Amino acid sequence: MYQLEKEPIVGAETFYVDGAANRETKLGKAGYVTNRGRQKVVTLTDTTNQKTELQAIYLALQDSGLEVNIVTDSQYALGIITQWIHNWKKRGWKTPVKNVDLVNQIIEQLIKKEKVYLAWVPAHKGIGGNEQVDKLVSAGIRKV
Ligand SMILES: CC(=O)NCCc1ccc(O)c(-c2c(O)c(O)c3c(c2O)C(=O)c2c(cc(O)c(C(=O)O)c2C(=O)O)C3=O)c1
Ligand SMILES: [Mn+2]
Ligand SMILES: [Mn+2]
Ligand SMILES: [Zn+2]
Ligand SMILES: [Zn+2]
Repeated sequence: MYQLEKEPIVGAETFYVDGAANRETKLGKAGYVTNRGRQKVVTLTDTTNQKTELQAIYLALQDSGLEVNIVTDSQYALGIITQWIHNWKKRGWKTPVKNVDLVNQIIEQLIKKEKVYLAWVPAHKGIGGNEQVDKLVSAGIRKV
């Protein structure tokens, strides 16, 4: 179906995606910040922390060009997306019911692209891209 890049695409816009949700109210936020002066954040209800991370990747896919670099802190989101790509049309593959709909809409957007670089970085303190989208999605959701 597809195969992602092992290194980021030189020259392409980078999307620092992030998502945050509250367990008690199920309210959440998902968005991104880019290295070309672009940002977005959406408010979500009846969501989970894993659902907000996948939604942030979906927003970066629909708002980017044919070549996109995406930096997430989500090992689940990177894992469940990469495993879907590596195990399509294979024998021992079974789709997880956990967020089956949301991941399916991401794969449909992934195929429409020509070059996608998905990488995981740990959530860190600083002034970099992951730290800016961090404060945007956590505002009013969790204490940082
Ligand atoms: C970092 C820090 O001390 N202060 C900065 C503000 C602050 C305070 C507490 C936080 O918890 C975070 C915080 C984030 O903002 C955030 O976005 C994330 C995490 C965070 O912890 C994760 O932990 C985390 C995240 C994605 C993952 O996929 C995993 C996984 O896949 O396993 C984990 C994991 O926990 O394992 C993730 O996206 C941010
Ligand atoms: Mn995150
Ligand atoms: Mn974060
Ligand atoms: Zn191209
Ligand atoms: Zn950073």
